[PDB]
Order: sequence, then C-alpha cells, then structure tokens
Amino acid sequence: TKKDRVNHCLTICENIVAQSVRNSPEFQKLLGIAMELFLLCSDDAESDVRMVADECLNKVIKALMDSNLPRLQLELYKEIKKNGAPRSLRAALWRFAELAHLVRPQKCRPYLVNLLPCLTRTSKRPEESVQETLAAAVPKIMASFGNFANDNEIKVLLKAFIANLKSSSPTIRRTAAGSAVSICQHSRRTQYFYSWLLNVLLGLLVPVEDEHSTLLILGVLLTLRYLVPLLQVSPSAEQLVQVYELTLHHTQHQDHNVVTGALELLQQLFRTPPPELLQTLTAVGGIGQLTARIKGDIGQSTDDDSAPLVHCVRLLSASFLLTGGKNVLVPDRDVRVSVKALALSCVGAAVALHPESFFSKLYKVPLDTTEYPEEQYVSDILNYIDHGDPQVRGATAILCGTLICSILSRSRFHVGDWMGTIRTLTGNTFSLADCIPLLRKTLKDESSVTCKLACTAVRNCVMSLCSSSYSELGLQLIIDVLTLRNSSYWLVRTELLETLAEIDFRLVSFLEAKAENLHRGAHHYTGLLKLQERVLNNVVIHLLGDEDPRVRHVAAASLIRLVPKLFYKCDQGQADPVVAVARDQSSVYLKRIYRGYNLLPSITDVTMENNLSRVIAAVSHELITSTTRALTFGCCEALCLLSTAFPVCIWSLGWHCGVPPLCTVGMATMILTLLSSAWFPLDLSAHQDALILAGNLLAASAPKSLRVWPALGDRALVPMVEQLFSHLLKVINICAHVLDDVAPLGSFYHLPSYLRLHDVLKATHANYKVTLDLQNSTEKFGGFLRSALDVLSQILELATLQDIGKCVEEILGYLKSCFSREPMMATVCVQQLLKTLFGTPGLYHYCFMAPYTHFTQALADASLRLFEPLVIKALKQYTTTTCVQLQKQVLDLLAQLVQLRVNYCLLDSDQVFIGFVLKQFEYIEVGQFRESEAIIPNIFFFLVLLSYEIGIPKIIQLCDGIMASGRKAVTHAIPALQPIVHDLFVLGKELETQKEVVVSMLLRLIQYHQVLEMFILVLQQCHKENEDKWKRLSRQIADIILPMLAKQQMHIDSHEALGVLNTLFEILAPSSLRPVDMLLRSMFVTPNTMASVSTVQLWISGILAILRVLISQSTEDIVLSRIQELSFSPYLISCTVINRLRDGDKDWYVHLVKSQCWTRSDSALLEGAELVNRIPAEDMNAFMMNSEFNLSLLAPCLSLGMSEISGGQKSALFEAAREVTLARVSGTVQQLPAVHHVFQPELPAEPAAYWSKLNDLFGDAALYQSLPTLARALAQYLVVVSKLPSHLHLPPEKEKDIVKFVVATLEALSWHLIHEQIPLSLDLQAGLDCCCLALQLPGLWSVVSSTEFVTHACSLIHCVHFILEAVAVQPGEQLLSNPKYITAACEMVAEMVESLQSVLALGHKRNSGVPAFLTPLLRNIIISLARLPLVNSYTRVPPLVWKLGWSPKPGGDFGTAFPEIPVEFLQEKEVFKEFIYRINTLGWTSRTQFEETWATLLGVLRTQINVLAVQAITSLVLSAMTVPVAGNPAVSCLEQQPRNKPLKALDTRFGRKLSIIRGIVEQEIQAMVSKRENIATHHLYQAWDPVPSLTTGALISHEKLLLQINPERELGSMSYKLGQVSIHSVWLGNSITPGVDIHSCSQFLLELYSRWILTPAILISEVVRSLLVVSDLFTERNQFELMYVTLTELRRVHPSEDEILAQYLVPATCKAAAVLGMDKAVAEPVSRLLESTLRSSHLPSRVGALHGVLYVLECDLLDDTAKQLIPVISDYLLSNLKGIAHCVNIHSQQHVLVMCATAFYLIENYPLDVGPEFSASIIQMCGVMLSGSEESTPSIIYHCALRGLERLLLSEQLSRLDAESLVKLSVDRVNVHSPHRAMAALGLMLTCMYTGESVIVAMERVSVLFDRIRKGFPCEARVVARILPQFLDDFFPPQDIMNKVIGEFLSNQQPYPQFMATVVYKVFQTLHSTGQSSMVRDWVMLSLSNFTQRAPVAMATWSLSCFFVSASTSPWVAAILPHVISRMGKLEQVDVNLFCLVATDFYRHQ
Repeated sequence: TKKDRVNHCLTICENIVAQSVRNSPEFQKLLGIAMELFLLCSDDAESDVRMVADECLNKVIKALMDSNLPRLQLELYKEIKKNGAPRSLRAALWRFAELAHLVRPQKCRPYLVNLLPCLTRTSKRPEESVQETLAAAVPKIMASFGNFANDNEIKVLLKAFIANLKSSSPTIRRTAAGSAVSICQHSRRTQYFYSWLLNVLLGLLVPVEDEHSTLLILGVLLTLRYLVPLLQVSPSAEQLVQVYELTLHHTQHQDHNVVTGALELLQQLFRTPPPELLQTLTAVGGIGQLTARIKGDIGQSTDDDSAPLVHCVRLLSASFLLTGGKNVLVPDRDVRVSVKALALSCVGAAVALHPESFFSKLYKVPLDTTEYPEEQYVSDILNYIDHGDPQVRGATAILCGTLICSILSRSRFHVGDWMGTIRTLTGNTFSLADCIPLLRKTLKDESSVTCKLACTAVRNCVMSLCSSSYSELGLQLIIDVLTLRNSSYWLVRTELLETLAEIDFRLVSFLEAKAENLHRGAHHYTGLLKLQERVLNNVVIHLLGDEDPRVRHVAAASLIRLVPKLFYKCDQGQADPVVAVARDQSSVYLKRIYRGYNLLPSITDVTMENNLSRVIAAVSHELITSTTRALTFGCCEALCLLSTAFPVCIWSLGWHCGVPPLCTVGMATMILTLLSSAWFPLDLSAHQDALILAGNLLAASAPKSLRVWPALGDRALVPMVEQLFSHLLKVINICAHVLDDVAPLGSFYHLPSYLRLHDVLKATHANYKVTLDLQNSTEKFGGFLRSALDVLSQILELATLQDIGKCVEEILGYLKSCFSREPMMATVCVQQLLKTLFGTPGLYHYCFMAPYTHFTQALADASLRLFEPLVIKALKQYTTTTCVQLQKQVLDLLAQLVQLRVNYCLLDSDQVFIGFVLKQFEYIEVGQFRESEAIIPNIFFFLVLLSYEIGIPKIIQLCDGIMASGRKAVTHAIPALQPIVHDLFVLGKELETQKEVVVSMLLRLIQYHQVLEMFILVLQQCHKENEDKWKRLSRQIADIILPMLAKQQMHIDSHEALGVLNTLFEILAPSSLRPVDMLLRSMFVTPNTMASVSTVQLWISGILAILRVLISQSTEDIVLSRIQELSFSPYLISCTVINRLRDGDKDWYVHLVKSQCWTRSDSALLEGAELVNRIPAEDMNAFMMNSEFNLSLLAPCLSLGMSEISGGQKSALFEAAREVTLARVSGTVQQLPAVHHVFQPELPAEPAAYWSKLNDLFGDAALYQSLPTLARALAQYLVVVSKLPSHLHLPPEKEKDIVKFVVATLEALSWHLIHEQIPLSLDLQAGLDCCCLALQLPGLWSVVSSTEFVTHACSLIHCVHFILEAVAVQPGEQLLSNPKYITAACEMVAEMVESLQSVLALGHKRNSGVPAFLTPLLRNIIISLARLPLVNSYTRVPPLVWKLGWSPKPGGDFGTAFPEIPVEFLQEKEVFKEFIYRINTLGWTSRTQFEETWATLLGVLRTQINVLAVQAITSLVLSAMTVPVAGNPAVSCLEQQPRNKPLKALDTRFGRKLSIIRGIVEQEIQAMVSKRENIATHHLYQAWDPVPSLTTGALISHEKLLLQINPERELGSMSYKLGQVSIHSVWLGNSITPGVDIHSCSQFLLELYSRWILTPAILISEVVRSLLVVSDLFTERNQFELMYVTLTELRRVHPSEDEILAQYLVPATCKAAAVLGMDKAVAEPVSRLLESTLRSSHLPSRVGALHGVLYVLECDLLDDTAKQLIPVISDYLLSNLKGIAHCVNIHSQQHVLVMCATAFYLIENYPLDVGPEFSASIIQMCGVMLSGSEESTPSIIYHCALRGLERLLLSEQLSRLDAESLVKLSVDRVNVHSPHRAMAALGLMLTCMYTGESVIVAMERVSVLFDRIRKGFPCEARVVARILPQFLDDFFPPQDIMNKVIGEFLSNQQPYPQFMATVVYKVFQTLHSTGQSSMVRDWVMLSLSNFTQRAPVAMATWSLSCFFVSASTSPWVAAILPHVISRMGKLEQVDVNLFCLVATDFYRHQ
C-alpha cells in the first residue's frame, strides 16, 4: 500500500480549504483529528512519501492564517510534549517559529509557560538533526515570545544549554551557543542579561593554568562570537578586560581545533568592539591602571610605557607567521594555512584601532646577535603576498588597505611629520611608497578568490589618499580597478562598484587638471585622462547590462550614491574643480496628498539639478538603443531607485525631457511602450519596477495641468493616463482570478497578450502556498502585488467622481479577493478612492559670504455605500493581526470616516471596536507589546477626533500612564502629544481647565528637543488670543530651562536639537528676558567633568544658544553694566582649571490779446483761453507772468492744454502754465507768518496777538480775492496727475508749499462766515476742491501725517467742521440725533462720520439742508482726514464704548494712539453694529493695520452676532481687491472685469478713424447721464474706469476700453453687481486653463465655512453668500476644487423649498464649473439646476440664476449635448420681452436690465447654437422700449440696452438683412426732445455708416445732425459742433459738403450761429491741403452775394468777419476767430475797424 498511502494524505487537504465554512461547531472537530495525521505521512520512511506529503501540510496553514489561527496552534503544541520520533518532532518545529509572530499578545502569556518544559527536553536530545532546527527557532520564538517572561523563568533556561556545551559533537556545539545569545536580545532587560553570561563562562576558565577538558574550552569561545556583536547593571569595563587576556593564552594552547576557535573571536572584537573595552587598549598605560615558537622578551599585557595593542601584535606574529631572525616565510607544515589565514586578518583590524603597533620591533629585548645577524620589525607580515593559495595573499591584500586608512585618520593627513617621530624611536625604514605597489599587484592576481579580497582593500584606502599628500599614488588605484570590470566571477564585480560608489568624483576631477605626467602615464598617451565619463558610461551603466540578477541590483544603488558626487564641467554655480570641493564641506560644517507628488514652489539647488539630468540621459539610451534582453530589463530597475531617493516632483527640471515644454512629464512615453508589448511583462522581477516608475512621471504634471478625465486638462497627457489606468485594472483583474481559483472595463479574456500574463502569476503562487516562509521581502508575487496597488492609488488623485462613477462597481469587487494576501496596501487602495468619491558663486560666496548673511538676517527678525461589505472586513483584521505595519494603515482609514461624516454605524449595536483600543494601552506601559513605536503616533489621532461627536477628560488620563509608568520618551511619550496639542491648542469654561493640565506635563519633559517643537505652538496662540496671558507664560519657563542649561540636563546633542531652541528665544516674550540677571548665571558656568564627549558636548551648546539672545534681544550697553556688579572673574575656565577636569501782422497779434487779459475780469474764459495758445510759445512767462494777469484766465488755461496731451504732442498751453501756477502759491505763504497756530472759531483772539498780523497781511480784501482765483488753479492740476507724464508732476521741493496752501485757503472760508456772509458759494466750492485732491495723492497725503504738521492737520478738522455745521446745523441743533486743541480736534471727527448715515447721504430726509453740490464734496473729505495717524485710532471706537468704562492712556509721540478694541466689548449687537460702520467707510492704512482687524472678528466666531460678523469678513478682502491704493474708499472703488473681449472692427486705417469720433460723444454723456460714484469734484473730464490690465499691472484709461463694459451695470456706478471678476480674467492672472498677503487670507476661509454646512436656518443662508464674493481672490486650481464639493452635498440634504437659500447658491455653484472644466460629469449636475429656478415664483430668485448662465456660456468650449440646452435658456428670453416691451415701469428694473444683457452675449459669440430666427428678434424688442416715452421706460433701462446694440454691428457676425433693421430705429430717436436720451441715440447713427443709391441715401443722414443745433439745448449742441468738422471730410467730397453748411448757417431759423461758427472754421484748414487750397477761394465769392440781401445791420456785419478768417493766411489771422465770436452782437466803434482789416488780406491772397 505504498502507492495507496500517497493518495490518502492529499485528499484530506483539499476538502478543508474548499469547505468555505469556518468557526463552526461542526468545523472545529474535524481539524483536530486529521492534523496530527499529516505528520505520520512524513514519519513513514520513504522519500516518495516523505517529500510528497510534507509540502501538502503547508497548503493548510497559509490558507488558514487569517481564519483559524487559535485552532491551528493548539494541536501543534501537543506534539512537542508527546516528544515523538526524531523525524516526526523535527518537521513540526519549522512550523512553530514562523507562527510565533502571528499570535496575539492577549493569548501569548499562556503560550510562554508551557514551552519551557518542552524546550528543555529537546535540548537534552542527542539526535544531531533535532538539535539543528532549534538553533533556527530559538532565534525566532524567543524574539516574539521574549518580553513576556520574568526574571524567574529565563534563569532556568540558560543553565541547560551550557550543559549542552559539554558534548563532543561539532553539530551540537554550535546550536547551544546561538541559543543563549538570542534570548538576551529579547529577555526582559537586554543589558542586564549581557553581564550575566560573562560571569558564568570565566569560572569555566578560572585561572588558566589548569586542565580544562579541551572539548569544553571550545564551548566558551563560540558563545562569545555571537554576543560581542550585541555589546555595543551593565557589562562592566573590568568584566570585559578579563575576556581579552583569556584568549592570548589560547592562541598558544596547542590543537588545530582549539587554535582556530580563539582566532575567530579576536577578529570580531576589533571590528565591532565594546566601547568600554575599546578605550583600555588604545590608552598608554592600559591594563596597568585596571590592576591598580616565541623565544624573547615580548613584554606582557600588564606592562606600562606601551599600549596593549602595541603588545598584542608582537604576540600573534612570532608564534604563527614569523620567525624572529630574518625575513623568511614559516612553512605550511608547521602551522596550517587555515590557521595562517585568520592571523592576517587580526593584525589588520587593530591598526584601524591603534596604528603605532605595525611599526614596532618584534622583540622588545633583542634576540641573540651571535646567532642572528640582524633583527627585523613587523614588516615581514607584508611578505605574504607571494605565499601560495588565496586568503593569504588576499589577506595580506587587506593588511595594506587598513594600514593606509588609519595613518591618515590618526595624524590628520600629516604623513610628513608623523613618520619622523617613529623612526628615531623604532628604527624601521617603512614608508607608504613601499606598500601601494604591493597593493597594485594583488589586484592583478590570477585566482578569482584572490581578487575579491584585494578590492575590499580599496574601499578603505582610496578615500584617504586622494585627499592626502600621497594623492599621486591615490589616483592610480582608481585607474586599475577599471580594468577589473570584466572578470567572470560574480563576486569580483560587485565589490568593484562599491569602491566606485564611495568615490567622490568631484574631488577626483580636481587632480586631473594638476597632472601632466599622469595623463601620459605608461606608453606616453596624448589626451585627457577622463575618469568620470569612463567610470559612468563604461562601468556603472554598463554593469546594468549584466546577466546575473545579483549584479544588476547592486549597480542601481551606486547611481543613488554617484549623483550628489559628479562635477560636470562649467555649471552656473561651481566653476572650477577648486570651488567644487568647497561646497560639500560647508553644508556639513556651517549651518494629505499621496506620496508621489508635490505642490510647493519647491526650492531646489540649481547645480544639483544638473548632475541628475546627465544620469537620466545615458540611462534612457541603453533602454532604447539597446539590442539585448538584458539591457532593457535591468535598467528599468535603476530608474525605480532614483525616484524613491530623488523624486520626480521635487527634481523635475532634471527629469524633464520634452513634454510639456515649459511641472514635467519626463520620459514616460517610452516606458508605456515597454509594457504594452507582449514580451516585457512576462517576468515579475522587473515588471513590478516599471509600474512604480510610470506613476512618478504622470504625477509631476499635477502642479501644472489640473485646471474623458476632466481634471487632467492637457490632451497630450490623457493617453498616458488612459493607458496606465487601463493597465492597472487588468493586473488587479489577473490577481483576483489567481488568489481565487477561477478559470480565465478591465478584462483580460479576449486579449491573447494578457493570457500570457496569467501563466506567470500562477507559477509564483504555487511556490508560496506550498513553501511556508512568512518573513520574505522578495516574493515576486507578494513583491508584485505590492507594486500594482501602490500605483492604482496615485492615479485616482488625478481622477474625479465622473470618471470613477462607472468603476466604483469595478474596483471594489477585486479587493475583496485581494484583501487577504496583502491587506497593508489594499487599504491604501481603499483610503484614496473615498477621497475622490467625495471630491477630495566663487569660493568667497560658498565658504563665507553666503553663510555669513543667513546669520545676520535672522537676528533682525529676532528683534521682532458599496464600502459596507468591504469596511466591515477590515475591522476583524485589527483585533487578530500582529504585524504593526498593518495596524498603522487601519487607524488612518477611520480618521477619514469621521471627518467625512459617515455616521457611527460601523458598530451598529455595540461598541466592539472602541473597546479594543483601550486594552492596547495596557500592553505598552508594562511593555508587553512588540512594535508600539510605529503605532503610538497614530493611536492617539483616532481618539481625539471622535470626541467632537471617549471624551477629552478621558483622553488625557491615558497619556499620563505611558510617561511615568512605562518606556522612554522619544518613542512613546513625546509622539503621544503631537496629536493632542495640535488638536487642542490650535483648534467655554470646560475648555479652560483642560489647558492648564497639558502645560504642566511638558515641564517634566523639557529636556528633550522634540518636546521643544510642541511648545513653539503654545506661545503663538497667546499672542493672538490674549496678550495679557502671553507674557505670564513666558516667565514660567524662563527660570526652569536656564537652571537646566547650567547643569546640562537639556538634550541638545543633535543639530536637529540646536535648531529648535533658537526659534524659541525669538518667540519667547522679551519682558521675560529683559533682566540679564538670569541669562548670565546660566551662561558663565563650568560643567561637572569634561572627560567625556557626552558631557563636553552639552556644555558648549548651552553657551551658543543663550548667546543668540545677548546679541539681538539686548545690545552691548546693557550687558556690561551688570558684570561690574556680578563678580564673574575671568579665571572661570582657565588653563589651570581646564586641566584638572579632563582627568577628573506778427507783433500786431500781440497787442490784441492784451485787451482781455491785462484787465479786471471778463466772461471770456473758454474764449479767453484759446487766444493765449498761439502766442509764439517761446515766450509765455514774459506774456503771462506780468503785473496783473487774470488768474481766472490761468485756471481755465490748464484745462485746454490737457486735451492736446491726452491725444498727441506736448502742449505749449499746458507746460508753461504749470510754471505760473506754483510761483504765486509760495509767496502768499511767504506772506503768512512763521509759526502756525491752529484756527479756533470759538475762541479766536483768546490765545495771543498772533491774529493781529492775520487781518492786515492776509485779511485784506485785495488779498482775499486771489484765494478763489488761486483756488481754481490747483484744482485742475492735481486731477491730471493720474494721467500725466513725469515731466509734469509736482516737484518734491515744491511739495511742502502745496501742503501748506491747502491749510491757508480753507481758513479764509471760515473767516467770512463769522463776519460778512457766505464767501460766494461758488467760492465755497473752489476752495474745498484744492483740499479734496491733496488727500488723494500719495505724495501730498504723506506730508500731512508727520510730526511737523500737527497744527495743519488739526486745522482742516476745525474748518471743515465749521463749514459743515454753519450750513447743515440750524441754530439750536447739532449734526445728528496733551494740549486741548488736539483732543478738540479728536472729538471733532467722531461726530462727522455718524452723519454720513443721516446728514450727508445723497437724498435723505435729513439732507434737505445741505445744498447738494457739497454732498459730493464733503462726503469724500471726512473719510480721508480720519485716515491720518493723528486721528485714526479713536475713530474706529464705536460711540457706545465711551459711555462704558474704557479709557486707556494714549502714547505714540502724538495725542491719541489708543490700542484697538478688545473682543469682550463686541459681544453685544448694538455695540457690534457700530464698530463695523467705522471700518468700511474709513478703510485702512499701512499694511500693519490690516491684520489688526482680522484677529478681532474671528474670536467673535448669540447667533445674532454670528450673522453680522460673517458679513464683516466679506468687506475686508475687497479692500485688498481694489486696483489703486487698495484700502482707501476715498480715492478708489472695486475692480471690475469686462467679459466682452476687445473688438476686431478697430485697428484698420478706416478703423483707427472710428475711435476718435465716438470719443467725443460718450464723454459728455457721463457729465449728464451717469452717476458719479468715483468722482467727488465738479470737473468735467473725469472719465475713469478702474479696469486693470493683467500679476496685475497698470490701469486702463476710459477711452481705451470704449465698449468693454458689460450691459449689466448702470453708467459709471461702481459697486458689486455679481460680475466683478469675469472668468476671462481668472485664467490669465492665475495661469489655469482646462501689499497684504491676499493669498494667505483666502485659505483660512475655506476651512471655516465647510464645517458649518457639513447651524440654524438663519445662519445657513448668510454663509453661502460670503463665499461667492471672495471668489474674486481665489488664486489656485487647488482652491477652486474645494468650493464645488461643499455646495452639492447641501442640496441633497437641505430642503429644496428654502428660497432665500435657493438664490445665493445658483450663483455659487455655477462660477466653480467655469474655472473648472465643464465636463460630462460636471455638466449634468450644473445644467439641471438652472432649468428649475427659472420656473420659480420668487422674482429675486429669477435674477441670481441668470448670472449662472453667463459663466457657463462665457469661455469654455461647451459640451455638444449640453449646448442643446441653450434652447432651454433661449426660450425663457422670448416670453418676458413681449410683456416688457410696452411697459417697463410696471414690471421691474433689475430684472428687466439683467435679462437683456445675456441676450446680447449669444448673438455675437454663439450664433449657430441658437436659431437664425432668434437673432433678428432681439433687435425688434429694443425698438418698442427705446421709442417709449421718458417715463414709460426709465433712464437706467434706456441707456443700457442701447449700448449693446452698437456692439453687435462692430462684430462681423450679423447678416446683411439683420444689420439694416437697426438703421431705421436710430433715425426716429434723434428727434425726441430729451437730450440725455437723445445723446445716446446719435452714437447709433455713426456705426451703421461705419460698418457700411450710395450717394442718394447718405443725403438723409447728414441733415439730421444739423437740426439738433436748431432744436436742442446748449448742453446738447456742444457735442454736435465738434464732430461735423471731422465728420464731413471723411464720407463725401467737399463740393457736396459745402452747399449744406452755409445755407444752414445764414438762415433766419438759426437760434445761435455761435456754436455754428466753430463748425465752418475747421473745414477750410483741412481744405488747405495743396490739392484743394485754391478751391477754398472759389466758395468765398458766392457767399458774399447772399449778404447784400440783409440781416439786421448790427447782426449782418458780424457774420462777415468770421468767414474771411477761416480762409486766410496761416500764422496770425487764424487765431483771431475766438476773439471774433466772443462778441456776437453789440456793435462798437472798435467793432467797425476790425471788419476792414480781415477782408483785405484776402484781396492780396487771390
């Protein structure tokens, strides 16, 4: 039945696994019985039976390590106690060590007690096969069952194994020695049990002159080779020196098995020495202080005057390998060559310890000069290079390696001076010139065992020579190893490349330039000796192409060690090779997204990015141009080890090659073509390294690309991500059908390419399930399944819900089968899916000048649910596993189900999982837990985050147990509080008591430098919360740590440790460091003893970190006054004190213009200003600056010379009249007295007789007349400053005298109201315009603020409160219902700002008293005076505070410098509504005052005050959004962006003519039609639109954005109206396309408004509205993605019928999807929400939903199916215009205005997506509305639908029949009566003629312009006379233009020819072109006949003189016409003489 016995064992195995039913009361009985029967199959003796049925028992265990582990391990302990056959007991003992680390620590302590009776019987067994496997289980069992035993159980077990050293078998001697030493690593006390094994063994060799049973001598020396590796009460320093004398007697005790036993013990105690033993041998006296074949006086190891390591080399040589007479070999007959091999390796490991031994004499007393001629030294050790075999010539190859390694490190590379001292002491002649040619020879040796040992000698020896004086010989040994690259022994080639990885090839390139003979060398070569390109192209990349899997892996790790060490020539950092070595030695001595990628700005070394881009150039070249299988295969393994040490996201400029050509996608296009071949994935050793490297190269595009697969946003990048996500779902599809035996989107059935991949994952899985070996790193399926769930993770971050929404079904099925094999990184696949299913330089720079200036810059700053089946399975694993890499990834999966609020239903009835985390705190304190270190930071993050739903009272009692009762702090106690402190201090009366508890615990723990990072968090919140509490706490830790720094209790051993303590004294409050009594007693101290470098090192770190305080925090003056009092003697550490511690008509024209200028006053001002122009311009000041020039001819002289500059050439009008204006300003202030006193209208003469001078030099009625004529002068000059060149700005020296003159003209205004009357009340208006502009300029406003002008800034407050009170405040009222004058100026400004609510608001019931031309002027001037630093601190205090008890002292070197208001007053609503008024209309100042108001509002964040402070945070960001000064509502207003592009119809030669004509028409509209929100003053051409340029730039003027402004807005009215930042302007300031840190304030607001949504229904509505306004200021594609996620989870939860909340979120959700891609997963949620709200009955809900149409329709090329839902929005627009065609007054205003603005945006940009019938019918609905009456359709509805009609014509989109419908409607509206209505209709008549019988139809349009002169107001017909000169010259020739003008000039129905006189003048002088200047003459003849039929006789002669002027000579007749048309009637004798002169120069002109 021998073949019948085989079939029985194998059928029992398969019917247990295929049950699929475990933990059953039927299944429990079956597994016990037939489990003992698997080993009787092995107990039966046949190799056909023994081999077959032992691999079958391993199929049961591994399929049941998850399910039934406690049932498996109970049957198995029974068999050892049975103590069966030596074949039966053996193969069960393999099984029980591998399942020892699978037990739980709950059940472990019963398993320990039962084994020690069972583990002693198998130690007493003499079977030599049973004893072997126990030395491979007592390593594994007692390391996991180690910690659970006391001191009683482990002393019994070690007395047994020593009685197994008393046996004679060589197999049984070495298994009892490795059992004693594996326990003491894990016993209970690792250091206590090392000292106990050394006492037991030396009594077995107590005094050595005995008979010691020479088998038992070998038992004691083998337990000591295993324990000396572990020695590095304690094992004492006198216990270890008894070990060492024991062996030197036993290197002499004769045997060949006992001589070889004490020579392996000596080779290992020098390599890894115990540090107590190591100092007693190098010391000079050595053993003499601890006590208080050879034929000469050696001198034993007790003697002084020589080290014992000088002694120990004399002894091992003359007995083994040297004869004391002559340089001669010892024969191999005497000493074996196994015994001569271990004696050459012990002489080499001591020279690395004590190098002076090798130069010593062999005998101390010389040996018999009669017999021997000469005595020799120990240099005949180096004659064993010629001795025979390997490992003697190879172990004298390694004796010359560490003799050169350890002279250079002994004497610091001084091989000159150190060799002199020895030669006069021991007279040998042995230089290092006689050993390197002994080392150059063994590299060339024959045997491949001799070559392995000579190339480890160059690992030690060529980093010490090459930087030494012998670096001529040091470079040659670099050369010879390069010839050893092609020898055919696989261990010879991998110890080459480690001595080519430790090379510093920046120090190696330096020696090449110095060489001249070494480049030649042998055979006289010519050229360069290129080491670097030959050692990198022809070894390291070349040895990647080797055949062995051993040689390919070691060559990758060198390119991790070579890249920081290259030095390629001529970088833009290091230039020379001299400067290269200097930068690697100055950094040494002078100082949650997934793991793949990065979003930082990524500061990087510029020259370290250059060495990493030359090693990825030659590596992608032996992967593409390679011809072998072996070059492609082991160079995908060298690219996966770069990207885990030099990641791609950090070093992207090195990895970049090509793709996106600029954050990179480097080289990832080749490697996908390797994987898609059917050749390369068929072997799992390097297909798993090509998947970890293709996920690093598609993730470095994540900081660029992100704004199918809609989040990729780069269509050249999508096929690289479509492929891997197709490649990684077909490799989790072949790992699902393999772990479960099932026959063969992700699908590999129909591919024949991936049916080859199913036979390769099934060969590596038949060797795991058959061979039980749990602890393997390399498994190639367990290594391969780790690689393809790591990179399925990193792609899902790029994915969205819309791409994965068809695959959440797919990826969850595979992981339930992929869970059991590797659950550690199968939840890292599950941790990420839930994120994206829920949305989420020249050697003076380097050595000194670059590190010297990081020093001084930080000192000035020191002066300052398908988861429900998968989620339940992961919780059963944590209770039953034991590997603590898996316990760490399960505590992060549950901190994400509580943030993303999954309800606490994972434990539906009980509290099963939370009860198990409390028990694990029992095993850490006692220490019955194996790897608590890697779980204790993540245990405590799970616990604190649940309590916001175990409470924070209970959480902090658990952490107090670990610290005082448990292990050390730097693993357990200090990472325990990093989750608590960050989640308690950063994020009422219950919260105050728990903060006192946590600060007391750290004071017990200050000693550690990781505890000092937690305490920089504590000090930065008290400076923010409460500055009274901030200074109390920095005093308590002042007198703790400075007593520690003198007694050196502070662990500052690291340079991670000195960096934490110096950022502490900056942030510690300077009041606690201001007495220098404490810092000096902690400074000038002496430590206890400076013998040890543990204690020398902590005393010099206390002196370096309290000296960073005496340099910054206190200057030189304070420090040295103290030491005169404190007797700190300079003999503190002196050379006597430091020693005991270490041991212990040219001129005719000039006269005519004088008649109206040198006069008193005239009305000729616009006519007077033109005559001064053509004065010959070389002389203005001679003809303007005179005795009496009219100063009312000087201020309108400034306005006309600006219009020349705004278009063209520089103006002689405007340049020379800036010189005249500012000279008269100075002399009146020179007429003012010297020292100014403040004006006081209440008590004027009571101060002094200063006011006596002020009425005679200033109070003259002749000097008063100038002050309103000099007051119009400075009004027009300060306006144009925003648009003048730099020649024309006001001078800096004349800047003081324009500040002093605003003060002096506003005090002449207050001086008439007292005495005479009002000044003139136009002179009320001219004097307060000089004052409104000096407060808007950045130059003039700064001078008013300084200390010199306290009198001049408090006198504009007394005199603007005197003009506002003497006009508005009727007698017997008020406005609303230090020296004295400063606080009488400070109380004055508080009263005026409360009036802007009531008094000065434009149109209030209280505003009937102010005459409403000052409510523009006096509203802008009360704002800019309370921005002064004299005043501003008091004005922000609301008036309910001063009734309460708040009055601190002011000091700022001024009057009032009050601190800001504390939070406790703001907790009342009436007190809180008045503080928010003072901050918006007032703005802010320099940027320090912006962050003061930010901290006061957040502490407010009872629900009546939660509502009103979310609205206060909206208004603070917008004053950082303003385009000028940004924080001043006086000057400026909010920036807006046109969503209409600039036009195409301009920029042609006919098109540049289009832009001049409609410049004149639009500009006098805004003087009539518009609202002046921007403009305070009364001046005319104030056209100012704050559209910026865009990274912002200059400001765009109003004439350049001619038709940019959107039709949603009233003319010029600047406010928020939902369209401020259009998504055109998001993408080109923040480059994303699918002074305040304003970026800082917008990240903090995304965290706050999501936790309130995910609050009462009052607070639901006002939180969605604050987030839509700040959306102007989101500056990143990371920031727009978080906005869209929070708004969609609301709608499914919050009810649909909340129609306040419904109309803020439809504007909110739609502006996200525009900056985001409007993709197929985004369109279907965004398109459905716009359709429903337009059906709502709530009329302001209709209006917010229509702005969301625009942003979707605006920029993104919209999806083709979703643009068929534009006929959803097209149909709504037709229905509500036919009802609001006739009547607009009835229905609405801003529902009628916003709805016609989006009709115009469809016809231009998106024509074809709507019908052609829809375009022509929006034209017709603006006929009925624009031809309505002046009350049927309002003026605001009129002007906005009409500006959009001339937009569509300039766009070239409209048809030829569609365009002429607009032509007819514009004719009928010019003849309506209202001219502001009729000024806009004239602009439409131009554009139709400017987009286009030809002679005939143009006759009708021209005569429409001529009638508006006749009928029409003179505010209208100024516009018509500027155009019609320029208008007629362009269209039709001047023979036809001439007939209509004069016949409509001479007519009796001409109401005034005055404005018709300017029309005829500009025609002729363009007709004075050379072709038509004579045709000018013919038309003069016909018009003279018409005058003979007469007008009235005074009137008829006036028209004659105007005509001949316009047709005359050039220089002087042409300038007479404004002097002629000045006097129209009123004939004079002076009038008769002027007619004669003009028409006679024409008689000589013919």
